[PDB]
Amino acid sequence: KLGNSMELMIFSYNQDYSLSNESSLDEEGKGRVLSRLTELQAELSLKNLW
Repeated sequence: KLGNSMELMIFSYNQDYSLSNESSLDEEGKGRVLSRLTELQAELSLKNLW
């Protein structure tokens, strides 16, 4: 859909990540992103809203 106009930064709630260039973002932010994603997933299931 986007061709090669933009670089892609894809993150999933099941810890699967996909970057077109890894040297864009270091494993610091990478982990911070996947932390929040799973934190919200567990938070939503805890209060029955997932």
